[PDB]
Amino acid sequence: PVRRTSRIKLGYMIPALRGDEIPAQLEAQFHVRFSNKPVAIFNVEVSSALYTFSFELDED
RNA sequence: AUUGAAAGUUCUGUUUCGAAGAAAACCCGCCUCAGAUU
Repeated sequence: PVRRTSRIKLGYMIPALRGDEIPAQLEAQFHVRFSNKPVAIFNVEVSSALYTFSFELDED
């Protein structure tokens, strides 16, 4: 085996836990596809947060 | 350079079509700004 570690390090994107409130929400939205011969429904989760992330790179 | 090193759960879809808060009803019946002055 041969190995080579990545030169760029990235971490998870998590909203800031600042103060006593978490500024993030998550709701479910309902969507329909229209057809002329019914015999057509799906749901998707949407969010809105305040994200923060940090990274490292070694150009040397 | 660490049971570490390499990995997108991603692509495609209308909550649409139609339906007058409408008809009836007096705010109204009585009252002085009046007597004195070059």
